[PDB]
Amino acid sequence: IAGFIEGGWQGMVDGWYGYHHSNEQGSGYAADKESTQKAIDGITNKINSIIDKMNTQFEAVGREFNNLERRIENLNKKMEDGFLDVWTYNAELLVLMENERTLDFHDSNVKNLYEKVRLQLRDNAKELGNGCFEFYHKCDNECMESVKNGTYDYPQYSEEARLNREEISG
Amino acid sequence: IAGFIEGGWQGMVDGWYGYHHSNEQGSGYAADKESTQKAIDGITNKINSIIDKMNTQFEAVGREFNNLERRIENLNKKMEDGFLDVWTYNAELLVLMENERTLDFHDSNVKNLYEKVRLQLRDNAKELGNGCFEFYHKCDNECMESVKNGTYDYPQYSEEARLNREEISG
Amino acid sequence: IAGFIEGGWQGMVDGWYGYHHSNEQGSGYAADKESTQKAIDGITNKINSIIDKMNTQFEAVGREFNNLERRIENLNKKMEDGFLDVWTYNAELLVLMENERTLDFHDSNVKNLYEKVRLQLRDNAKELGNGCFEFYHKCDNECMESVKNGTYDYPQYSEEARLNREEISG
Amino acid sequence: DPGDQICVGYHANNSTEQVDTIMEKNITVTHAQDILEKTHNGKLCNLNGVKPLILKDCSVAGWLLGNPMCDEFLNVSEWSYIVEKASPANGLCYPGDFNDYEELKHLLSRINHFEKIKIIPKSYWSNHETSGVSSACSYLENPSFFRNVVWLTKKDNTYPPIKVNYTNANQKDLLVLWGIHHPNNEAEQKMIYQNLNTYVSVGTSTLNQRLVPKIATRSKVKGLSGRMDFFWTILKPNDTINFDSNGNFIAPEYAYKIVKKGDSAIMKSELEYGNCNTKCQTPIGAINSSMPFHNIHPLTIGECPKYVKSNRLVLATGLRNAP
Amino acid sequence: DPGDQICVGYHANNSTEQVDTIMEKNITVTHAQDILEKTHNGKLCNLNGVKPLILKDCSVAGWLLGNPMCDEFLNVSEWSYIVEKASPANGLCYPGDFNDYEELKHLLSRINHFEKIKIIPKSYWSNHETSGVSSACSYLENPSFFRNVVWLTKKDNTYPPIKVNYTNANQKDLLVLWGIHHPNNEAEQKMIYQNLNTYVSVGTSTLNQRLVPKIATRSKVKGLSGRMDFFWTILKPNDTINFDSNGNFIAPEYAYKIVKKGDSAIMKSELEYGNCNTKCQTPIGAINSSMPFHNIHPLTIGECPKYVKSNRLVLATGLRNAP
Amino acid sequence: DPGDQICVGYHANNSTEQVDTIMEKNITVTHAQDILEKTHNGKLCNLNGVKPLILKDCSVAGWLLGNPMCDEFLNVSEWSYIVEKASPANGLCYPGDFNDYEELKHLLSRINHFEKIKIIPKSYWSNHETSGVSSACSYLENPSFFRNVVWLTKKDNTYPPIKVNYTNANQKDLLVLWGIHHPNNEAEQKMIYQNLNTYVSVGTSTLNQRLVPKIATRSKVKGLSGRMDFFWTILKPNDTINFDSNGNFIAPEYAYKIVKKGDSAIMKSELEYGNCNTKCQTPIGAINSSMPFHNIHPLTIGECPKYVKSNRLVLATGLRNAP
Ligand SMILES: CC(=O)N[C@@H]1[C@@H](O)[C@H](O[C@@H]2O[C@H](CO[C@]3(C(=O)O)C[C@H](O)[C@@H](NC(C)=O)[C@H]([C@H](O)[C@H](O)CO)O3)[C@H](O)[C@H](O)[C@H]2O)[C@@H](CO)O[C@H]1O
Ligand SMILES: CC(=O)N[C@@H]1[C@@H](O)[C@H](O[C@@H]2O[C@H](CO[C@]3(C(=O)O)C[C@H](O)[C@@H](NC(C)=O)[C@H]([C@H](O)[C@H](O)CO)O3)[C@H](O)[C@H](O)[C@H]2O)[C@@H](CO)O[C@H]1O
Ligand SMILES: CC(=O)N[C@@H]1[C@@H](O)[C@H](O[C@@H]2O[C@H](CO[C@]3(C(=O)O)C[C@H](O)[C@@H](NC(C)=O)[C@H]([C@H](O)[C@H](O)CO)O3)[C@H](O)[C@H](O)[C@H]2O)[C@@H](CO)O[C@H]1O
Ligand SMILES: *[C@@H]1O[C@H](CO)[C@@H](O)[C@H](O)[C@H]1NC(C)=O
Ligand SMILES: *[C@@H]1O[C@H](CO)[C@@H](O)[C@H](O)[C@H]1NC(C)=O
Ligand SMILES: *[C@@H]1O[C@H](CO)[C@@H](O)[C@H](O)[C@H]1NC(C)=O
Ligand SMILES: *[C@@H]1O[C@H](CO)[C@@H](O)[C@H](O)[C@H]1NC(C)=O
Ligand SMILES: *[C@@H]1O[C@H](CO)[C@@H](O)[C@H](O)[C@H]1NC(C)=O
Ligand SMILES: *[C@@H]1O[C@H](CO)[C@@H](O)[C@H](O)[C@H]1NC(C)=O
Repeated sequence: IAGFIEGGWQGMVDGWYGYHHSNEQGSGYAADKESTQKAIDGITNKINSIIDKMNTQFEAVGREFNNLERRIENLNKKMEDGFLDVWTYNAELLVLMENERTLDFHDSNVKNLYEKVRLQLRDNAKELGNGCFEFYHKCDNECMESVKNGTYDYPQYSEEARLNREEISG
Repeated sequence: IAGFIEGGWQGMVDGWYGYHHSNEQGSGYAADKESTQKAIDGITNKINSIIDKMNTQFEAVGREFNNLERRIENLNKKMEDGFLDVWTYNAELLVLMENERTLDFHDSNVKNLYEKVRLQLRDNAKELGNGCFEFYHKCDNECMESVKNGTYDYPQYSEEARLNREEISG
Repeated sequence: IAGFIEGGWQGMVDGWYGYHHSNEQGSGYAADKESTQKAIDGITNKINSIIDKMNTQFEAVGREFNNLERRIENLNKKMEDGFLDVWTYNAELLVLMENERTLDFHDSNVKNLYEKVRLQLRDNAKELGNGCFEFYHKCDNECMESVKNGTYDYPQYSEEARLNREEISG
Repeated sequence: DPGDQICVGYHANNSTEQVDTIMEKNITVTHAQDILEKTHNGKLCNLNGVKPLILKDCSVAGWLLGNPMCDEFLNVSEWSYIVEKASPANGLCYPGDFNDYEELKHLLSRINHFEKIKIIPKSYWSNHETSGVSSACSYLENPSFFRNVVWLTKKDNTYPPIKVNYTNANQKDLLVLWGIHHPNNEAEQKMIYQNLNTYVSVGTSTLNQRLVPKIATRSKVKGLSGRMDFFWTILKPNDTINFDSNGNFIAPEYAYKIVKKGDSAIMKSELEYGNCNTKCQTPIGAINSSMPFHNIHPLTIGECPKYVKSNRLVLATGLRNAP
Repeated sequence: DPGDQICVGYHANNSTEQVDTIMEKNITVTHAQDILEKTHNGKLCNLNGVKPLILKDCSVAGWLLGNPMCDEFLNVSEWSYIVEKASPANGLCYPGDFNDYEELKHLLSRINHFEKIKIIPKSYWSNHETSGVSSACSYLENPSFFRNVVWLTKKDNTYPPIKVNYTNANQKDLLVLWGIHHPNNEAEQKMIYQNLNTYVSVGTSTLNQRLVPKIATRSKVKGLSGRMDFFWTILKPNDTINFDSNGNFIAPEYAYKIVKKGDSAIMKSELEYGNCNTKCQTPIGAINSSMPFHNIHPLTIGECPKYVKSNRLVLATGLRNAP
Repeated sequence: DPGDQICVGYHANNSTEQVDTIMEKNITVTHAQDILEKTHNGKLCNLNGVKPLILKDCSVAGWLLGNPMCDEFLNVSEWSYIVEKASPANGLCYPGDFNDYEELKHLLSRINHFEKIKIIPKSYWSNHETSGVSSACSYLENPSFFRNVVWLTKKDNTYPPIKVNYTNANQKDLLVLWGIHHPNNEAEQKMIYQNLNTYVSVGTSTLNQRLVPKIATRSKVKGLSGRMDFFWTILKPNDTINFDSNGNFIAPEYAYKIVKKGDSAIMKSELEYGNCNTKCQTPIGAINSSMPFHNIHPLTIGECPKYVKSNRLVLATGLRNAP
C-alpha cells in the first residue's frame, strides 16, 4: 500500500484528507475530521464571498437614439460594452486565480497533515518515502487513533521503539 | 515551554519571528532580526503599493440635465455608478486577496525559520515535535546566539553530541 | 561545493532546477528534466492566458462635440479616461500579482525537489544542511542517475549504508 | 520484519469534471462548481404577477396615437414591461415625425399603469368637422384616422378660431398628445381649412409652444406628400393645458393618466407572448436560476444573475483527481 | 536527562483587531491597518485660502440675472466652488425659461472669478422707459424687476427701433444675458410696446439669433400668463455684440467679465456655510484625512482620498493572534 | 571520511533584468518578458493596402463644400482613415455655421469611399445668375466661391421662384448639401435677390425643412457681416430631394455617393503623410509590434495591442538571480 506521494485513494470517502492504518487487528482508511472540515468551511466561504463581491455589478439598460444622435448612441454602446467587458474579465480572472489558490490549498493541507504525524512520531517510527510511516513498536487500533486526533503519548512507546531500532543495527 | 506548533508567545516583543533559549545560564525570548525586518520592509512595501495603484482612480463629477435629457441623465448616472462599483470591487478584493497573501507569508516565514535551525543542527539535536529542539550537547549563551544568526559550527560540537546519543541506546 | 541554501549555480544550464553529483567517477551539474519542463509549460501558459484575458479590452474612439455640448464632451472624456484607467490598473496589478505567484513557484519547485530526494534516500544518506546529501554508501554514476529520475532502489544499498553509519558511532 | 503502518493520503473518484488555472488548463478534479447559467426558456413571460405589453406589430407611437391597425391596444391599463419589435410596421400611418419620441419611450420605461381618459369629446367641435381622414391611415379598405386624435377641418365654409382648455383636476400626471398638418400647397390648405396663414399654440405653466405649417414639396410616402408632426407633454395636477388654433390643429380627444410609476423597460424582441411566469426576463427568453451569473443577454429585467460574456465559469472545489 | 533547548515561535498580544480573507472572516490578528476614512466634519468649508459661493435660496439664474430676492449676490467676485440648494426658491421671478441653462452652469463650474461691469447704462435709453416692472419680480411688497436686465417699454407713445452695440475691449471673455417678453394678447402687447409685429436680433462673430414673441394663452404662474425667456453667450475680446429690436427686448445693463478660470464645481447641498478650512470637500461635509480611501460622498472637490462604497476596508499587518 | 554527494540547486546567470512584486521592487531575475510596446515610427502611414485622406489645412467642411483653398480634395474617392489637423484654417470661407457638423463627421467615420456626382448642372439655371462670389471665398486675389455649391442671384432684374428636384436612381445613399445666405439689410437683399420676403424649403420622404433668412446686424468676420449657414442629409435610393426657393438659396451642384461603408475614423494630427505601411495607426505614429500592450496613444485604428498608461510592464519568467 502507499500514501500521497504516488496518487490518491479511491478507498477513503468520509473526507478529503486522511490516513490508512495497517496493523495487527485490521486495515482501513479513515479521514482526518479536523483538517477536512476546515477545508469545507473554507472553500464554501470562498464561494459565497465570490458571489457577494459580484452581488454589486453593472446592469445594462436599453436606450433609444434617433438618426441625429449617432455620437451619443455610439458613446452609450461603448460604455455598456465597456462595463460588460470589464466584469467578464473580473469574473473569469477571479475564478482562475482562486482555482489556483484552491488546488494549492489542498496540496498544502496534505503535506501539513503528513508533517502533523511526522512530528508526533519522530524516532518511534521510520518514514517510508511514500507518505507512509512504519512503527518501530506495536500500534493497536488505539495507538493509531491516538496519532490521528493528535493525542500521541511519545515516551509511553519510546522504550519498545528504541530497542527494535538497534536490533536493526545489531 | 513550547514553540510555534501550539500557539504564539506573548513573551517575545522585539519582533514577529524568534526563538526562546532554555539552557544552563538562562532563559528568555529573542527575535530573529533578519527575518522580522524582512517582514517589515515587505508588508510596508505592500501597503504603499496598494495606495499607489489606487492613486489613479475614477473621479465622479456632477452634471445637470433638463427635463428632456432624461436619456443622457440616466446614461451619466449608470456610468458614474458603474465606475464607482468597479473601483469598490477592486479595492475590497485587493484587500481580501492580499490579506490572505499576508497571513500565509507569516505562516511560511515561521516554518522557514524552524527549517533554518533544523538544517543547522541535524543530529546534534533532537526535534521535540512542538517547534522546539533539545541539544545533545551543552549550548552556552554563545552557541545559542550562534544558531540564531546562522553561524553554527557543526563539527565543533559534533563529538560530544554523538556520544550522548548512544548513551540513550546504551 | 554547495546546494540551493546558499545561492544558485551558474554551472547548470540545461534547466532551472537540478543536481550536482560529486562521486568517484566524476563531478558535474545536471538539470532535472521533469520539474524544469513542468516549469516551462506552466510559465508559458501563464503568459498566453494573460494576453487572452486582455484580448478583450476597451477601445477608445474619438468623438467631436460643439461649443454647446460641453456636458457630454466632458462625460465622454471621463468615460474614456475611466476605462483607460481601469485597464491600466488591471494590467499593472495582474503582472505584479503573477510575478509574485511566479517567484514563489520557483522557490517551491526547488524545495519540492530537495524533498523528492530526501524522501528517496532517508538513512542511506546524511543531509549536510546546505541542500546537499552525503551518501553513506558508494553511488556510481548510475546510482546518482537513479536518484535523479526517481528510480532509487533503497534496500539494494541499505546494508552497506547501515554499516558505515555505526562505524561513525563505533 | 514488517511492522504496523500509517499513511497520509487524499481523495480520488471517477470524476471527469475539469477546471482551469492561469498556469494550467483542463485540470481533472474530484469536485467542481459551475457558476454560469447557460439556458433560458426562450419565451417572453409574465414578470411576477404582472403581464407584459406585447405591442406585436405596432410601435409606441402607433399605440399611443391610435394607428387604426393597432386597435387591440386601445384600452391597456397595467403592464410589467413593454415588448416592441425591432422594426414595427404600424407607427405613424400618416407620414410625419414624432417630436422627442425617444424621450417619451424613455419616460414610458418608468410607467407601468395608464388610464386613458377623455378630455375633449368630439361633441365639443360644434363648429368644425371632425371627420378628417386619409387613405394612409386607412382601416378596412376605407380611409380612416388615428383613434385618439381628431382631424379638425372646415365646417360649411369657415374655420373659426379655436380656443379650448383642459384642467387636470386629477391627482396624477397626464400625458397629452397633439399634432399639426403640413399641406402641400395653398390650394390644398384652403380646401381643408379655409384660412391661409395659420398657427397652433399650446400653453401650460411650463409649455409655451407655437407651431406653424410648412408648405413645401416633398416626396411621396404612402402616396402622400402631406405630413403630420406630433408633440407631447406632461400636464401636472391642477394645471391647465391651452390650445389655440386657426387651422391645421390635430386635437387630442384622449389623454393618458399616469397612475403608477415603477421600474420597467421597453424590450426589443421578435418573440411573441409565451404564457409563463418568471422573476428574470431577457429579450430572448426568461430565467429560472440560482446561479450567480448568466450569459444569455445583457438586457435583463427583474432579479437576475449577473451578465458576463463567458462561455464557461466553473470553480474548483475538490482536489486534483489522480486516475 | 533534560538538556538545553531552543524553540521557534511567533508574536501574540491582547489585540481584538480583526481582518478578512476570501476564505475566512473575522480573523483575530495582532496588527491591522484601516485604510478607509469614515468621518467628515459635516460642514461646508473654505477650500484652501478661498471661500465658497453659498447661493442659499437663490439659483444660478436668480443670482446672474438679479432676482430681487438675491441682492446679496450682486457683487460677488472670487470663489472656490458654488453651493446651490437642491430646489432653490428664487430663480426666475418672472415665469419663463432659461436657454441652455445647464450648459451655462457647466461653464460656471470652470470659472471662479467674475467681474460685473456696465455695458449699457440706463441713461442710454433716452427714448424708451426703463421702468418695466412686475408683481412676480416684486421686492418689498412693491413690484420690481431683475437688477441686471431692463424691461424697456414705450416712451410717450412710441417704441422707436433699437440698434445698440457693445465692444469687448477688455482682454477677458464676457458673459452677456438678454431676454424677451411673451405678452398674452395683441392688446397687452401694444399697451406696453406700441408696435405689433416684433423681433429681437442679436449678432456677434459667431452668434446670429433672431427672436420673435409668441402670443398664446398659457396657465397662470404667480398670477401671470406672460413669460420671459432668457439667453446668453460669450463675447470674445475685441468682438462686438449687436442688439436690434422694435419691442419685447429685455436689455442687459451688466455683463460679467471672466477674469480667472480654473477647476471648480457646483455642489448641491442643503447645508449652510461652516466657517472652516479644508483641502477636500464633499456636499455633506469636509475631510481632513491621510487615509487612501473614503466612503462619505462620491462628489468631492480638492485633493481627496478615493471614494469607495465600502463599510470597511482594513488590511492585515501582524499575525493571527492566538489567545 | 568524505563520501559521494548529490546537491539540489537552481539557475543563475549574468542577468541585470529586473521585475516587480506587490511586496518587493527591483528584483534581479534571470529571465523576464517585457509585454509593453513603447516605440512608434512617428509617421502617418497607409493602413493595409489603403491610403489615408490627409486634409492638411482644410477641414471636413471645407473639403466637402469646396473651399477654394481646398481644391486638392475635389476628387478623392477611396481612403482608409481621415487625418484632420486640430485647428484647420480653411473651413467655411464665407463666415457661417454648419448644421449638425459633428453628426456628419461622425457619419464620415463610417464611410471610406465617396463618388462625387453631378445632380444640378449650372446649365439648369437658365433664368438665374450663378456667379455669386465673395472676397472671403477668394482664390487667387480675385473673389470666388465654394466649388460645389452655387450662389444663385437675380438675372436681369428678377428672381423667379425655383422648383427643382433630383431623383436618387442609383443604388447607393447620397450625401447632399445646401445653404442659405443671411444678408445685412433689406437694401443688400434686393440688390442681390430682388425679392424681399424669402424662404428655402427642402423636402424628401423624411426631411421637411423650411429656412428663412435672418437680417440682423452682426460683427465683421473677414470683413463681412453677412453669413451663410449650410445643411445636409442622406438621400436614400429611389427617393427624391425637392428644393423650392424665392431667394437666398445656395444650391448643390454636386452630391456625394456613398459607395463603401466600413470602420474608419477621423484622426486629429499635426503630422503630414509618411509614405509607409502599417496595420496599427495612432495620431502620433504607427505600430509594428507583436507585444500585447502599448502606451503611445489611446486613439488607435487597426489591429493593435491594448492601450495602457503604464511606463513599464515586465513579467518575471526565470528565477531570482543570486550574484
Ligand atoms: C377631401 C377631398 O375631397 N379630397 C380630394 C383629394 O383627396 C384629391 O386628391 C388626391 O388625394 C389623395 C389623398 O386624398 C386624401 C387622403 O389622404 O387619402 C383624402 C382625404 O379625405 C383628405 N383629407 C382631408 C382632411 O383633407 C386628404 C388630405 O387632403 C391630404 O392628406 C392633404 O395632404 O387626402 C392623394 O393624395 C392623391 O394623390 C390626390 O390626387 C383631389 C383630386 O380631385 O380631390 C379632392 O377633393
Ligand atoms: C402697466 C399697467 O398699468 N398695467 C395694468 C395691468 O397690470 C392690469 O392687468 C393686471 O396685471 C397684473 C399684472 O400687472 C403687471 C405685473 O406683472 O405685475 C403690472 C406691471 O406694471 C406690468 N408691466 C409692464 C412693463 O407692462 C405687467 C405686464 O403688463 C404683464 O407682465 C404682461 O404679461 O403686469 C395681473 O396680470 C392681473 O391678472 C391683470 O389683470 C390692467 C387691469 O386694468 O391694467 C393695466 O393698466
Ligand atoms: C455685387 C456688387 O456690386 N456688390 C457691391 C458691394 O460688394 C459693395 O459693398 C462692399 O462689399 C464688400 C463685399 O463685397 C462682396 C463680397 O463679399 O466680397 C462682393 C460680392 O460680389 C457680393 N456678392 C453677391 C452675390 O452679392 C457680396 C455680397 O453682396 C455680400 O456678401 C452680402 O453679405 O459682397 C464688403 O462687404 C464691403 O465692406 C462693402 O462695403 C457696395 C459698395 O458700393 O457696392 C456693391 O455694388
Ligand atoms: C480542454 O477541454 C475542452 C473540452 O473537451 C477542449 O475543447 C479543449 O481543447 C481542451 N483544452 C485544450 C488546450 O485542448
Ligand atoms: C377655459 O376656457 C374658458 C373659456 O372658454 C375660460 O373661461 C376658463 O377660465 C378656462 N380655464 C382656465 C383654467 O383658465
Ligand atoms: C464579524 O464581526 C462583526 C463585528 O462584530 C460581526 O458583526 C459579524 O457578524 C462577524 N461575522 C460573522 C460571520 O458573524
Ligand atoms: C456701434 O454703433 C454705432 C452706431 O450707433 C456704429 O457707428 C459703430 O460702428 C458700432 N460699433 C461697431 C464696433 O460696429
Ligand atoms: C528600481 O530601478 C529603477 C531603474 O534603475 C530606478 O529608477 C528605481 O529608483 C529603482 N527603485 C527604487 C525603489 O529605487
Ligand atoms: C421633378 O420636377 C418635375 C417638374 O419640374 C416633375 O414633373 C417631376 O414629377 C419631379 N420629380 C419627381 C420624382 O417628383
